[PDB]
Amino acid sequence: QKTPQIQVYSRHPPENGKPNILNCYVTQFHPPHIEIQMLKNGKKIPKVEMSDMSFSKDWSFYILAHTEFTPTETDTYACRVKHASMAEPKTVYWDRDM
Amino acid sequence: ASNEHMETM
Amino acid sequence: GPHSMRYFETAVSRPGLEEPRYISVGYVDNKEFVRFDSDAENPRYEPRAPWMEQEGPEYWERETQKAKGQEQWFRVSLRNLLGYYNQSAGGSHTLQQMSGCDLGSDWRLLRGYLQFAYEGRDYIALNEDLKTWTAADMAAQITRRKWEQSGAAEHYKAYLEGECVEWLHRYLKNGNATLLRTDSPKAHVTHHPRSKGEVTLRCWALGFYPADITLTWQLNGEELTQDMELVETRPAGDGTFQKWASVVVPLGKEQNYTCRVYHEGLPEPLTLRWEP
Ligand code: NA
Repeated sequence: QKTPQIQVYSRHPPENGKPNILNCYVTQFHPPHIEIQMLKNGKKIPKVEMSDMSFSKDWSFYILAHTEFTPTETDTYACRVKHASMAEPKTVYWDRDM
Repeated sequence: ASNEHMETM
Repeated sequence: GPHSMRYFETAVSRPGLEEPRYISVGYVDNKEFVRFDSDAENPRYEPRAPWMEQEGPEYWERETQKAKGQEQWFRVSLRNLLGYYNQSAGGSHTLQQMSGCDLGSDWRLLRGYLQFAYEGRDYIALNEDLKTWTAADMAAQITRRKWEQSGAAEHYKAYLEGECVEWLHRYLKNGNATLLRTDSPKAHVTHHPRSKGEVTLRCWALGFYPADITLTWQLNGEELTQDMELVETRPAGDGTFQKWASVVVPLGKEQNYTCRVYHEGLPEPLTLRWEP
C-alpha cells in the first residue's frame, strides 16, 4: 500500500477578503478507496467537489478535492484524509505562504 | 480506440 | 516530439451486491480525451477533450459496447485472481491495466505496451517484442500459461501495431491545435522572515500549461540544487498548474539571489529577484 501525499493551497494568490477556491490534492495512494474532508474551524464543509479518479505510471491514484472559500481570519482551513495505509487520519492546514 | 481482452486472467 | 496513446483501466471489487466498478480512461499525448465509468447514470464512453466532439454516433456506440464487455472480463479476472491468491471473500480488490503505443515524429511505431497490476503490484506484462510475457509472481505464471496456450500475445500485438497506431494518427489530426496550446507562467518572489537572522525566499510560478517546468535559484551565478526546497507541481483546478521553489538566505543578502523560470510557453526564461 502507498501512503498519500497531501498539499492544501488556493487557486489564486490569497487576498484578505476575496472569493477564492481551496484545493486539496492527494497523490501516491493505493488502494483507491480514500476519505477526504475539508474543514473550517475544525468543522466539515458542505458541497465539496471531487475530481474523477485517475492513476499514474506507478499505479498509484490521485485526486483533487475543492471548495469555494474566502480568507483571512475568517478562519483557518484544513484538509483531513483517511486511508488504509496510515493508522489514524492526517490533517493538513492551509498555509497562505505555501 | 480501446482494445478488447479475450482470454481472462 | 514523440506521440502516444494509452488506455488506463481499473476494476475495483466491492463487498456486497454491487458488481465491480470499471473505469477506462484514454490519453493522447498524456491528455485525457475519453472516459468510461460503470458507476454513471447511463454508462458510456464520453469525450473529455473538445476535439473528440467531432466523433459520430457510431464511434460512441461501438466504444460503449466494448466497455460493457470489458467490465465483464474484469469481473471474471478479479474472481480468478481471488482463487489464485487463496484470498478470503468480503474484501475490496484492485486490478489495473495500462496499454498503448508510442509513435515517433515521423509517425513510426516506436513501441507497444501492455501491463497489469493486482493490489498495486506488477502482475504480468507483454515484453517489448510483443510475443512473450513477464509474469512477476507465482499466480501470474498461471495466467502466463493460459495466455501462451490461447495465443493472447498475437491478438495484443495485432491491436498495438495496427488499430492503436491508426486511431492515434486520426486523433492527432483532429486535435492538432488543441494539443499545441500553451499558457505561460506568471512569476513573483515572496519574503518570509524566520529566526537566526535568516529569510525564506519563495519563487512562485502560477497559471502555466503544460505542467512541465523548471524553477532554479542561483547565488552570484551557479545553481543552488543542494539545499533548495521544492513543492510538487499542482493543478490550480482551472486547467493550469502551480509550483514554487524556496531557499533560506541571510538577512540583508537577498539581492544576491536570483530565481529562474523555464517553461515551453515562454519566449525566453524568466529571471527574478525579491523586490523590496
Ligand atoms: Na506519471
